[PDB]
Order: sequence, then C-alpha cells, then structure tokens
Amino acid sequence: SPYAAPVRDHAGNLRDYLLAAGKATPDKPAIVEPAGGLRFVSYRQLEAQADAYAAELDALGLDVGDRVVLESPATADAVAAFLACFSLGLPFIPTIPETPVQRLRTIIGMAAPALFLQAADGSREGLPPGLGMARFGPKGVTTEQLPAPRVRRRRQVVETDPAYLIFTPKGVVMSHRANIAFHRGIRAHGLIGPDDRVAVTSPFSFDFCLGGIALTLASGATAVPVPRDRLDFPRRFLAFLHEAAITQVHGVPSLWRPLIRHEPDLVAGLDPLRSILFSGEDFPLGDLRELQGLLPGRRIFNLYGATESMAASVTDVPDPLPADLERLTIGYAHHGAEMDVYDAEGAPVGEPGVVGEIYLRSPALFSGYWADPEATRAALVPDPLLPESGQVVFRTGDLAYRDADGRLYFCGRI
Repeated sequence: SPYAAPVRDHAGNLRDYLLAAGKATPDKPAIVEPAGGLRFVSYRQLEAQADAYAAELDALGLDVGDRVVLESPATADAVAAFLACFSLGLPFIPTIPETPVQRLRTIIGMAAPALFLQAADGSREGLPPGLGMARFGPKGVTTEQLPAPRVRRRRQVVETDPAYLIFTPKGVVMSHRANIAFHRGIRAHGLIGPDDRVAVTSPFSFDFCLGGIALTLASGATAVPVPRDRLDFPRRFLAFLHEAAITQVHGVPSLWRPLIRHEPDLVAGLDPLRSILFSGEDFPLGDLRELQGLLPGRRIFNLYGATESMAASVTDVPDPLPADLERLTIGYAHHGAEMDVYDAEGAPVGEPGVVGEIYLRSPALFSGYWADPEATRAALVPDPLLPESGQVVFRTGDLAYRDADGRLYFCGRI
C-alpha cells in the first residue's frame, strides 16, 4: 500500500483528461441531443456508457494500436464509443454514413483496421468480408462479425500511443499526449466555461467535431452536436439554437451566409448566444461585419490551424471591425505553442511584411503520417534554430507574413 497519498494523473489518456472537470459535476448534462423534445446525458451517464462499451469492446481481444473505424453521426453514444476506444488504446478513424464508400475502402486499405464499429442504426454497405463488424447503441455493443484472432503484445495504453487518425490522402496520427496538450493550452485562453452550451455544427468525420466536443467536455461544459436534419434548414437550425439554449456556436464561416441572407431577424433574435468560434475557411470580411451587426456584444473567435495540430492559434475578432481592415490576423500561436515564418532556405524571415512559410513549434503536433515515414520527415523537421536538440517542428505548408508586433497574417498555401 502506498507510502504517501497518491496523486492521480489525469493527463495520460484523453479518456481521463476530457472527463476530469466533469467529476465536480457528475449530474450536469455533458451531451444534449434530440429525443419528442431534448434528451440530456450527464457526465456520470456518459462515463458509465463509455465504461460499458469498453468492457464489451475489450472482450474482442484487440491489441493496443489496432485501428477501429468508428462510423456514426455525432451523438452521445458515439461520444461514449470514442471514449471507450481512447481507454482501450484503440485509435479510431471517425467516419459518417454519408462518407463515400470509395474513400472508406481507401481508408481501410491504408490503415488496416481490425474493427468497423457503427451506430445501432448503421447499415453501411461495401465492406470487406470479414472485417470485424459491431454496432453500438443504448443497450451496448453487439458484434455481428468477430475480428480475426490475434496474440496481444501490449500490456497498457500510454500517452505516446495513437489516439485517433484522420485522413485528409494521408493518415494524420494524433497521440493522446498531443491532443491533451492542445486542450490544456486552449483552456488557458478561456474560450469555454462550464456554463456554456456548445453547438458543434461540423459532422463527425471532421476533425473539428471531435475537437469541439472534446474541448467542451474538457472544460466541464455541455456539448450539443447539431444533427444534419436541423442544420441544413435555416429556420430549423435557428429554432434549435433557442431550444437547446446555445451559448456558443462552432462552425465554418459559411454556416452563417444563408442565415444572414434569408433570416436576418431570427439571427438577431438569438438571445442566448454569447459567442461564436469559426475555422477551416476564409471568412469574407463583409459577411463578418454584417454578422457582428446582427449580433452586437457577442464574442467571436477566429481559429487558425490544421489537422496536424488540431489547431494552432485563436484570435479575438475586434468589435467593431475597422472599415479599412483588409485581412484578419491569425495572431500568435495558442498558449504553450509558437509559430513563426521561414524563408525557402529554412532561415527565419528577418523583417515584417515579408512572406514566408509558417513553422509550428508545439506539443500538440501529430506523430506522423500513417505508414509514410518520408512524408512524415518532410513535415516534421529538426528545429531549424537548434537542430542539435532533437526537437522537431512542423512545416505547415502555409504562407504568411508578420507585422511589427510579431502577429502573423495568412497568405495561402504553397
């Protein structure tokens, strides 16, 4: 028995990190979804479901490292499933039913998953016989086809293990440690508080969906995935933001164009909404100004980055946006990271205004591209300022210049 009181470490696995804050509020809603009206799954319930799923998945005999394709719209049960995978050390590839079968077959050949794990309702066609197949739903995990037998060689998942893979086509491999470092850094900025209820508009196959849900949970708040049958219909989407009393909306900029154009009075009437987080797409500034105009006193955030780090920087949009302003800054890397601009010879750009390639120094970097050491080595390079250390840095493929204060401005891809 321990000499002194153990101090429990919650940063070793996404399963632990994402649920730590919620320990203080087990009965608070973690996920909200449509039921009649709305259904809530509490922190406590979400963990119970994660744990139940994990026990049944673990009976399949898969080894730490084995990939699982997880196909489902974003729902409370899909969240329990990805948490269960995290706990077992089974990196998953998130997919949706609408993901084209040709892409799905490409994923399966590149990553060779041992299990295809779909929703209760799932009816995916085109799968290779006999790839392990299972369903998850309210009652648990039922297995239609057992995965192949194997001998297990790993004892225990650790934070350097892969947590998930996202295919861009290249397989971005993200460790626990890296994604945990991301959430740790971003929470230092206070984007989400426990009172928030966060509408995640992006589909489950998108990096931003998992990120949004993860960060929301990690921050002890309430995550509200917006089902696609609310989201593609403006009036239905806007009513949902009221019904679920949404305080923060995550989405691409273009999400808002139809809502401004067709239903500006309803947008203006979103009383519970305090904040909006965008990413993944250039926002025409006229549209943004229009949006600020309809939603005065809202905090809007601009999120720059890529799958390889989940994200890299987060920037307040000024209200009001100056009339002369032509390009929104991407600011400084998020807390715990650093980015700067480099010339074609690998030296740091000496002067403001001069365009170079963004190199990202961060604990949140991907581990590599799956089965592709040469693409890994071109993206993850020895620190150009100190190659002796062993530290690596990420060549983003993004162009940008710096202002006098050291903030960057995005200028496109190479």
